[PDB]
Amino acid sequence: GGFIRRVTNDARENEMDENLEQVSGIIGNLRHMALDMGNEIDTQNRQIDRIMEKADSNKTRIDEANQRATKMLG
Amino acid sequence: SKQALSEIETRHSEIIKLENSIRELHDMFMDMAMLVESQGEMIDRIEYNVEHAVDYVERAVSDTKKAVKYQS
Amino acid sequence: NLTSNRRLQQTQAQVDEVVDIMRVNVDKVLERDQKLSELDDRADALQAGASQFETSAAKLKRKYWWKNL
Amino acid sequence: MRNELEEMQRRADQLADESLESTRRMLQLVEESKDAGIRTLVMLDEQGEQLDRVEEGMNHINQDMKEAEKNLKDLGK
Ligand SMILES: [Sr+2]
Ligand SMILES: [Sr+2]
Ligand SMILES: [Sr+2]
Ligand SMILES: [Sr+2]
Ligand SMILES: [Sr+2]
Repeated sequence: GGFIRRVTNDARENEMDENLEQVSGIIGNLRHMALDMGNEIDTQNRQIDRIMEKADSNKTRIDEANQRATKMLG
Repeated sequence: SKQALSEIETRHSEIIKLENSIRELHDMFMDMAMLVESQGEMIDRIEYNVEHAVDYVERAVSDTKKAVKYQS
Repeated sequence: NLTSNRRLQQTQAQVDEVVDIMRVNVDKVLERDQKLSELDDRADALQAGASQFETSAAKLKRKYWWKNL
Repeated sequence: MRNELEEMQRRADQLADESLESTRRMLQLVEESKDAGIRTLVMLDEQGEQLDRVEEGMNHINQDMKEAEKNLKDLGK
């Protein structure tokens, strides 16, 4: 592959490439992980919002049903 | 004619430049990791409060029901 | 040599890209941290509210249980 | 002057060593990040499932509250 400018074609710089070979690949992974990470965050953020809307409807109805229930008690 | 040193110095500059970036990126991932891990703590709190609320609503229903039935 | 630090320059560029993606993810997770917090609250109020209706319901049932003797 | 071309040899050799080291550090650095990332996706996944259970429980309440509202009503005759 060759990630670097080779000078002393010695194995010491042969290890640099090997190393950069792996780093490059792992960055690829990191990119997709980041992308997926971002979309899950979005999707969930929206759901959370939805979840939240239902939470109100429910609490409202609950509190109201509560009011009734409370009057029928005294 | 050791211009070769020039190159080696350039490559070196490139390599440490990359390590620095891989550094920002590395911490960046550590932060997200710790951030959502922390948020998990907020989500399961929400999970139990809702589980509870569901239980209470269910109970409330069958009690209000038994109420209606006890009317006769 | 007939070899260069080109890919190294590419790798260096994608890394910085992922760095950008992750900065955006950060803003998103914080937007999430904000939302989760509100759900935490709305879930907390919800429990409280249902807890109260559970109570009303219980007493309500006890009323007619004994009203019927 | 030979004593200069001699410093350039050592200097260039030293830079390589450092460069080598730099790549060796990038390796674990990027390896750690991959682990933190997986762990995150994983955590994000199960947390996502918790939210699903949350939403469903929200739908349960919304439905159940229908009998509750009915029962109440049937009480005021
Ligand atoms: Sr930091
Ligand atoms: Sr509370
Ligand atoms: Sr209660
Ligand atoms: Sr592996
Ligand atoms: Sr989902």
